[PDB]
Amino acid sequence: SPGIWQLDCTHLEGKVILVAVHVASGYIEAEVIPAETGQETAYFLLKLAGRWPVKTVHTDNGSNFTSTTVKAACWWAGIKQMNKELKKIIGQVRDQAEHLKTAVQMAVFIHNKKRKYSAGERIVDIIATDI
Amino acid sequence: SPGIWQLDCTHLEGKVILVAVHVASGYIEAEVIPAETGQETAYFLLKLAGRWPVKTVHTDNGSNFTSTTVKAACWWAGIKQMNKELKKIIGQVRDQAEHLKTAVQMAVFIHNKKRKYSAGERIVDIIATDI
Ligand SMILES: Cc1nc2ccccc2c(-c2ccc3c(c2)CCCO3)c1[C@H](OC(C)(C)C)C(=O)O
Ligand SMILES: Cc1nc2ccccc2c(-c2ccc3c(c2)CCCO3)c1[C@H](OC(C)(C)C)C(=O)O
Ligand SMILES: [Mg+2]
Ligand SMILES: [Mg+2]
Repeated sequence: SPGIWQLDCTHLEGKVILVAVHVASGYIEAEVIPAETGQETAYFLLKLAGRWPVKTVHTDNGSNFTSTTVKAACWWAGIKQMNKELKKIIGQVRDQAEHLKTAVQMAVFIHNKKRKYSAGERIVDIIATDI
Repeated sequence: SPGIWQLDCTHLEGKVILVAVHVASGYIEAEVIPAETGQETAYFLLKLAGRWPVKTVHTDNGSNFTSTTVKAACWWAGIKQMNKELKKIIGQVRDQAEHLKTAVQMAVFIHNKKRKYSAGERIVDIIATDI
């Protein structure tokens, strides 16, 4: 179903990477964050919700969504309640960038553009079809 | 044409807001950045290019794209070479958030979801149709 996303954090090089997966297509977005915090999670959700029609969000760590900040983002935005593949791509491209965050965006790009349609095409098709 | 984006920075409260507009649909993405720098512009482009099929980028300040960092992002990603409306929405929502960056994501959301279809729907339709 088109309005469902999963959100989790992973760790790499002593930093945190927030990873959202659009479950039906396999499309991802990701950001490197200072801290695994309610505030970064909330902020990220607001950005996500402005781009795609986000209806529900799931996570593998339910305590992620406990803060007042997250609940306030989900309320305002109307929302209700690849780790290893991505780390694989990141490791393939890692020597070509100085900052981890650059390598992560490189790996998101590679992941979303790779064919079997690509995840980036699937999301847009799934969402356009649902309009 | 579906692969064309415009990118510019504006200023507000002594901060910089990077604003990308998908020209055919009127869809926007935006981020608050510390400095108007080549590095932030490059990083932003990499993120943008991983989400949408970005073919060409325009700007109102051509010197924006002069750095080695920007040229390197555009090379790697395969890329070639609302200010007032957004500031209007930001001013409408500004008292409801503590940080400017929150208000900016609120205004992006409001802008992309507002009907005459919404910009968020137009982009996905335009892009799906082009696949
Ligand atoms: C600092 C901060 N503190 C809070 C304390 C508890 C109440 C929620 C918040 C939110 C938040 C605020 C507004 C908001 C959304 C989430 C959702 C959108 C409508 O308004 C923020 C915001 O900052 C973060 C997003 C970084 C957490 C803010 O800038 O105001
Ligand atoms: C610090 C930095 N310095 C440079 C000096 C000149 C050469 C380009 C860069 C780039 C850049 C790097 C790789 C890259 C793209 C842009 C495009 C993608 C393929 O690799 C970066 C990157 O950092 C920023 C993105 C913040 C500028 C980096 O992390 O390596
Ligand atoms: Mg997690
Ligand atoms: Mg500018």
